[PDB]
Amino acid sequence: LVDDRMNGDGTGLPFGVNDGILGWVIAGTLGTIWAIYFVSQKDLG
Amino acid sequence: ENTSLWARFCEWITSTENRLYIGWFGVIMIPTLLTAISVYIIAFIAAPPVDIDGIREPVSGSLLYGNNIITGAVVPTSNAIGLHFYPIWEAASLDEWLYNGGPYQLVVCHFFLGVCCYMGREWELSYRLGMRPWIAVAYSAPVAAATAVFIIYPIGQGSFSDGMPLGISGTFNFMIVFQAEHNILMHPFHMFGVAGVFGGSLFSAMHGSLVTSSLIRETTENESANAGYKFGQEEETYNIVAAHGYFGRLIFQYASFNNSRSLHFFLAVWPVVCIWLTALGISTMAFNLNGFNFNQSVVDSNGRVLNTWADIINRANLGMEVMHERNAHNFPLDLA
Amino acid sequence: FRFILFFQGFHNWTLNPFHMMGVAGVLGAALLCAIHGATVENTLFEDGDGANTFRAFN
Amino acid sequence: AYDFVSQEIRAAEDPEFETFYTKNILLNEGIRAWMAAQDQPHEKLTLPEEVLPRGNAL
Amino acid sequence: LTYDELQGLTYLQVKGTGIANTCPVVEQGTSNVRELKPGDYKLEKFCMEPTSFTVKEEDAKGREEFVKTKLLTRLTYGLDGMNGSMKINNDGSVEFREDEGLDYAATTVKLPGGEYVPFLFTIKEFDGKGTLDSFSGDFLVPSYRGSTFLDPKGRGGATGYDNAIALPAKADADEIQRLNNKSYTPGKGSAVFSVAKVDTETGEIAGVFESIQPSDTEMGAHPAKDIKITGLWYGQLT
Amino acid sequence: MSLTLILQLVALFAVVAAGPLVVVLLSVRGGNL
Amino acid sequence: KLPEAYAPFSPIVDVLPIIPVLFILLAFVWQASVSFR
Amino acid sequence: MLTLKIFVYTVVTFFVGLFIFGFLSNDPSRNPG
Amino acid sequence: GRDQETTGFAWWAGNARLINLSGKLLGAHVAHAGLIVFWAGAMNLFEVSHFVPEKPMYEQGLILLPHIATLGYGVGPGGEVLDTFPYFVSGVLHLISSAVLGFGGVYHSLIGPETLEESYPFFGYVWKDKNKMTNILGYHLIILGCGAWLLVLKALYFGGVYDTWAPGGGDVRIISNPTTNAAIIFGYIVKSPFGGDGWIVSVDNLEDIIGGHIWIGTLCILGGIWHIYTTPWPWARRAFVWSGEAYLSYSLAAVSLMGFTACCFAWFNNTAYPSEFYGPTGPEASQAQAFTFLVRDQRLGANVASAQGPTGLGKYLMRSPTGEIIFGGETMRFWDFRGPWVEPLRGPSGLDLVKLKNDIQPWQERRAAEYMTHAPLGSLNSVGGVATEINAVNFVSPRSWLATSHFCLGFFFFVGHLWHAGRARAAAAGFEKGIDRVDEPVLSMRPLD
Amino acid sequence: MEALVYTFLLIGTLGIIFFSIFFREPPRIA
Amino acid sequence: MTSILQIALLGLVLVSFALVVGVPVVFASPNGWTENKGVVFSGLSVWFLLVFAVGVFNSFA
Ligand code: CLA
Ligand code: CLA
Ligand code: CLA
Ligand SMILES: CC1=C(/C=C/C(C)=C/C=C/C(C)=C/C=C/C=C(C)/C=C/C=C(C)/C=C/C2=C(C)CCCC2(C)C)C(C)(C)CCC1
Ligand SMILES: CC1=C(/C=C/C(C)=C/C=C/C(C)=C/C=C/C=C(C)/C=C/C=C(C)/C=C/C2=C(C)CCCC2(C)C)C(C)(C)CCC1
Ligand SMILES: [Cl-]
Ligand SMILES: [Cl-]
Ligand SMILES: [Fe+2]
Ligand code: NA
Repeated sequence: LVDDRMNGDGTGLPFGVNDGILGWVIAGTLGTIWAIYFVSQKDLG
Repeated sequence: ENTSLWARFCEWITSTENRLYIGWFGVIMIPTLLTAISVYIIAFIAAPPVDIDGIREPVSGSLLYGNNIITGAVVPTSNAIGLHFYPIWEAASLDEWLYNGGPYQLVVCHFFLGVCCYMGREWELSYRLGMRPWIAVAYSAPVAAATAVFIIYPIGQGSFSDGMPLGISGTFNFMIVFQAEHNILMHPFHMFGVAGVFGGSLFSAMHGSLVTSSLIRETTENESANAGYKFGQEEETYNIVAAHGYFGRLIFQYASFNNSRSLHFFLAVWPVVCIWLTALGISTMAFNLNGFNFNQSVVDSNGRVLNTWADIINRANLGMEVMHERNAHNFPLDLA
Repeated sequence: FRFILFFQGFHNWTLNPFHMMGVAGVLGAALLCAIHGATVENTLFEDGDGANTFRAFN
Repeated sequence: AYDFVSQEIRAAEDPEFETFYTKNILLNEGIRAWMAAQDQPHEKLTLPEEVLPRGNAL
Repeated sequence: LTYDELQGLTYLQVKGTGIANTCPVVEQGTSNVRELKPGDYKLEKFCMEPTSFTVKEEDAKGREEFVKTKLLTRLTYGLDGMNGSMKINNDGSVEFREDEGLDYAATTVKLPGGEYVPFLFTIKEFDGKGTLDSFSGDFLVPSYRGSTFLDPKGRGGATGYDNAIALPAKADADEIQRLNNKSYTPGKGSAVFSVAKVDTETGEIAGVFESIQPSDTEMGAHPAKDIKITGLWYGQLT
Repeated sequence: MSLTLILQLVALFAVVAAGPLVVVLLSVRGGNL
Repeated sequence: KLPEAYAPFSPIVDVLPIIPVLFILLAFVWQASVSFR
Repeated sequence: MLTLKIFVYTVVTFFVGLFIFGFLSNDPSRNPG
Repeated sequence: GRDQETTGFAWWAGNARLINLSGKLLGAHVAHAGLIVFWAGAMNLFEVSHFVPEKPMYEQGLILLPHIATLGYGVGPGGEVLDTFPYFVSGVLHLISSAVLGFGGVYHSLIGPETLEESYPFFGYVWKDKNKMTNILGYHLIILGCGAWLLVLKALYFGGVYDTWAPGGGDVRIISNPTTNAAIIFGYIVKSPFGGDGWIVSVDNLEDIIGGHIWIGTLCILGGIWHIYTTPWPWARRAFVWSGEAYLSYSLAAVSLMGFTACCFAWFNNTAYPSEFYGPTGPEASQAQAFTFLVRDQRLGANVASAQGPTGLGKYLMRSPTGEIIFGGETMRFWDFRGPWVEPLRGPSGLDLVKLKNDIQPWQERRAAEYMTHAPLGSLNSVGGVATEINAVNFVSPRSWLATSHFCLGFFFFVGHLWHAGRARAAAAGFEKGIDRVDEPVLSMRPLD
Repeated sequence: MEALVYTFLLIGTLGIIFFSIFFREPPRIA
Repeated sequence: MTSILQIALLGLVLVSFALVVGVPVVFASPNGWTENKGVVFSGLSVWFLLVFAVGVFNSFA
């Protein structure tokens, strides 16, 4: 090994989320936009 | 209106007062297309050679590496990658990513997303302006063809290396190798596509000439006739009856198309349908279906093969086949 | 088709800028045909009450 | 408009410079060599199989 | 990951992780290499894994120094599956020999300023000698490109043109080196191996190696550049 | 000429004529088409 | 092939599959029968 | 490379969320008719 | 029937006159279903009549018989046809049921009530009664879930299905212990669609397939009940257009996606589409050619491990970008192929040099040669081989037919999503027939865009 | 130097497109 | 029973011909359905009887 790599290619990773930080930022961004929509529009269900 | 910032943002995004219409399809079209444009420009100008065939034989496609506009291209991804996903963060370094043809995959992906969202945006503006929403259906034909030559064919052949290079000479190379490996000229769907583009040219010239000839005299000499028409004329400035009479007398009476609506539907449907057919042909050949193969189909009484023009086409195909990738083949059958 | 492949092999007709301009002209003509047809058929005035918009024309 | 002489000269001097244009030139060469014998019978080209340009294992 | 740990894993648990390119590492051996039992052994499962590539470059002052590079060909630089012989002597003398296996790997590093340097990282027919602490030797370095390889214009040995047919008025001595001078003469490289750990019960050995071999000559077009490759090696005895 | 070919042609003619025959019968009868 | 009892009925089976494409042509015939009303 | 990956993930999630929640915010009522 | 004057739809859109005629619409849908079953039965009978069990199924251009054989029903070890009678039974049954469905469609289309709202309230939808539409969706969803559980039962307690990964050449196995783990089953849908991952197309076990169909059947029944007993949420009302053409457009988009997925499944997957019946895939054929030439040149002395190709990269074996040993040449693009005849030769780090020397069994060689000679390459007129052939072989792989046909269908049904969906939106808003010509929206907007 | 000329020509074409889009003469109704 | 099955199958084919060519005629005819309920019922009943007879004859031989 002469260098460092992600080493994720060709793996069954969900959404490519190898580390939990990616999943957390995905959830945070989606949830923030959802919160804006919910406090502006009306979602109930 | 609503004091909420989100409502203002939605109003601005869907506003029809913008010089260029952003939309909800727009918020995905703009970033993907801008990313693809940036990567394509920087790669076309200055990008190191790419090992397209995976045989450690890099191909130079950028202007900085001794290319002109005609020969320059964004070389497809390395054959070693295959259909594997190759983002920037996957590569160990930018040098490796450039070497293995990552920019091609980046541009192709962001561009496919861009064109899909462009079609959606066409529908969205049609809906916002209160018009019939079928310009996007017509635009689907170029989208179908672009998907076939950038996405579907690599998937069928198992590698992005077989996708059309983002260049001119690369395009010609793609066409020649495609003819070698699939005999596309004899495929009835490239036949329908050729009939479609030739008919598009013919009907465009015919319709434009008829409308220009039927243009009623509202402007005299000493100036261009375009001054006769006004953007708010809200009237037909051409005598449709005379044009229909001319077209009927030219070939044979009762040639139909006395409806402007029927004529324009035919103009819309001929090239669009034929391009749909040729894109489907490209995809089916991507799954190795090929055109007609009438090689040695004519034999004499004793069994000697009597050559046909299909045999000469096959000779040319053999010439292309044994040279298209000189060093990439270790076994007699391509199969890939 | 043989004629076309012969031109590619011997004359390198694809690289010739004049077939380039011809290709651009023909593809642009097809584009204009499709775009004009679709735009006219999708900006029609109502002029009728039937869902068949072809009848609403004199 | 068969060739760009600058690129041909560079490829001749540099045995590792390759573009899609050079690959197209090779394809044209293959087409000519493999179609000449039967496309132009008046030439009476009885080319042995060892002079026809050919890639590897194909 | 020792040999057993690697062997226990299935293909589906290894594909996509880059573990394949890594060579196995002895873990429960002893650093005292003099304790190995003397004899003749059939060295099999011989693997080599580089840890760095440096390219020799001579500056204005003549200071030939090795410059670090950036790899381009991903994880396709590990030699493994090699077989050979090894004679451990009582005093520690070593007669190392390599015969078969995936003993070559074509790689391409990039030099600062944007230089693509390809080379065949190989240890073919390495007939080494020396003590058990460190034994050195020479190995064959085949031509990077085979004879039948065609240059972008169709020139090449065996199958080829031997002429720049794109210039029907230029095939003269100004292009002697590029035309018909496709010299596929094999070169030689030097390597040095040091044994770090030995597991006597398993009979396996591992250590560090340093090798120097010429770069790709591009079928004799341009002079070869010296490549220095350091790394770690593993093997099993008898 | 072949018996299988003869039967194939007979079956083909029957199935082809089935549709136009019922259309014609409904037209002459006056059925609502 | 078909079981030996159904061997004589092979021509009918060889003709059957084309009926679905005959149905659309029948629809066009029916429309023509009513003057494309 | 991890920082680039997380940055791109954030950007893509932001834009896709904008798309999804913009087409939900009473879009069919945004026509002149 | 109807006319244009009373409906506004010309003959070339005549079925559009059935939008608000519930009874005749039911008749038309039942008639088309009868057509589907009739094609199934008739084509199955045609295939069995033209079938010789001596040759492989993919040699004879059969598409339905491989489908039946994958479910068991008269196949021995290695995919050998034992009884052709079950295929005949399936053909006859689908055909007779098609006759019944055709009679029903004719009745509900000609004599049955034109509108079912008055006489039969249970069947009287209104295209905007959201509760009724959800009820219909729930009924048909329950039916789909029952079908999925039917497949599960066939694989579990009714002889199992044809496992191509069984030791040897593959055989009909009774799947016990299906993969009912949530992480494994739902990891496929969130898996990437690119190479090495393949999304759900890369399903390889029969246990995974059966567990997935278990989950899908249970979820479909539960969702059918849920959509039966509930009304769409207020946010759902605003998000969607509620009309018959809108529902048609949603279904068109869904089935276009499903058609693309089926095309890729037929082209790539060899578990649910065993190569014993459908023939080799593209990757399978390429790997088979490389393997056959490797064993040929290995039998003639030589050492394929150290054999260097013209490019200096490896004539028979090389290293995948991750480091796994793989077959050399162009087939390096298909390094992620997995097949029943090549897995025994794979060690932890990919193809094993030792196993490739002596562990190769003759049946693997025979299967590899047969797959190489029957690569999925053909012409429109069914001439086997590359486009440059001698027009002597009559073969096009069934995988190629399935892939091409269902890809064309998927694309056209995507165009259907576009057309029918845009028209649904316009008709709901009111632009379906054209600009108002008295109040154009554009004339009420500020100039310069 | 040829690359410089090609880049200049492409930049000129793109600038012409930009001006024709955002600095067009307004379409005068009637 | 092979010959019996074959003649029964031919009878079923003929009855299917009659039904295919007559049921649309009876349905679309004005007042035809009401006056021909019995005929169509007899046709369908004999058609199904022939189907089941062919099935049992196939089972036997
Ligand atoms: C499988 C495709 C299909 C189906 C199921 C239908 C179904 C239907 N169409 Mg339609 N149509 C189709 C394709 C189809 N169409 C196509 C391709 C076109 C373009 C040409 C049209 C154009 C069209 C128009 C213009 C109209 C319809 C109408 C109708 C409805 C009334 C039918 C009727 O009473 O006519 C009359 C029935 C007859 C004349 C009887 C002859 C046909 C029968 C069914 C014989 C069938 C033969 C078969 C072998 C019988 C088997 C019997 C069984 C016991 C074995 C009906 C529900 C009408 C409508 O809108 O409803 C209000 C209408 O006006 N269609
Ligand atoms: C094909 C069958 C089917 C259909 C047509 C519908 C249709 C509908 N459902 Mg229903 N549902 C179904 C099956 C179905 N459902 C099943 C099997 C279940 C059991 C799990 C449910 C459980 C369910 C609930 C709990 C609810 C609905 C609701 C709804 C309504 C709102 C749809 C919506 O939310 O927009 C679109 C949906 C989304 C934008 C969210 C997407 C969520 C999925 C899981 C994303 C997964 C992505 C993943 C990566 C896969 C990507 C691959 C893909 C490209 C193929 C709608 C009419 C809502 C409703 O109205 O209540 C009655 C609601 O609350 N459904
Ligand atoms: C000309 C029209 C046409 C034709 C001839 C075909 C033909 C075919 N299609 Mg296709 N399709 C079409 C149009 C068409 N399609 C269109 C327009 C679309 C949308 C774009 C699709 C989308 C599509 C998909 C997604 C798939 C097919 C598939 C198939 C193949 C299998 C058919 C099948 O089994 O379906 C399905 C059968 C049913 C729905 C009924 C099954 C009912 C139960 C569950 C059966 C279970 C039996 C049970 C196990 C036995 C009893 C056991 C018991 C004793 C316990 C087949 C050759 C499949 C394929 O092979 O992929 C290539 C596939 O999955 N098609
Ligand atoms: C509505 C309408 C339509 C449609 C229709 C339809 C589509 C119907 C259905 C139909 C159908 C779909 C029917 C079915 C039929 C079938 C049958 C009636 C069957 C029979 C059988 C028999 C008789 C026997 C046979 C046999 C056996 C079983 C064994 C083997 C051999 C044989 C095959 C011989 C149209 C378009 C016209 C238009 C107008 C309206
Ligand atoms: C069976 C089986 C399995 C499993 C499978 C599964 C698990 C499935 C599921 C799947 C799923 C889970 C699916 C889902 C899907 C979803 C979707 C596809 C969605 C879409 C969305 C939409 C369509 C929406 C849109 C919109 C928005 C976004 C905005 C506004 C407007 C609207 C709302 C319209 C396996 C693998 C083992 C294989 C074998 C077999
Ligand atoms: Cl090429
Ligand atoms: Cl190869
Ligand atoms: Fe016009
Ligand atoms: Na070649």
